[PDB]
Amino acid sequence: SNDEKEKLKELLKRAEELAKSPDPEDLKEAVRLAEEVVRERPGSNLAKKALEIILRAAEELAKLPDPEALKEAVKAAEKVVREQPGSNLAKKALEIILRAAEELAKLPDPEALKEAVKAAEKVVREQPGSELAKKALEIIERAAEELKKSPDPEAQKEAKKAEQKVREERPG
Repeated sequence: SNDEKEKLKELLKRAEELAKSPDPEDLKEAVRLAEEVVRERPGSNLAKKALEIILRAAEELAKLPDPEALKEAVKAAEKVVREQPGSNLAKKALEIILRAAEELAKLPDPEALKEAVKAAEKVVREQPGSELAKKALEIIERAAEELKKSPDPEAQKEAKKAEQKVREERPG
């Protein structure tokens, strides 16, 4: 249907525009609109173009010291990894995830530190044996080292468990 095709081209046009803005709310909306295109016509050239736009916006959201922006950046980039593994876009997506995790690890809150471990753990499993994986393990260690200072017994248990898997996943 030609009307559907023009509807999705409109979404993509607007997504491209919003991705050019520094405003987090514009960036988040650009991700939403582009993802609608991918959802309606998977595997199409329109959908593949949309993943580039999603990545551009995620790139920008990853820099912000806003925990909500960073979470969105992780979820968005992780979707590019799943859908374009045969493209260099997937590598840039993993680098974006790592940038976001590092940023989360800086935030003064345990829920953010937990999010950093969770994000970096994605990178370990989706690029084992690489420098990205090794850097991700360092972030998990650093974040775990920060969770250690928290008084909560549950956070302290999480930090220990995180440090344990890092050791076992590294060489002797």
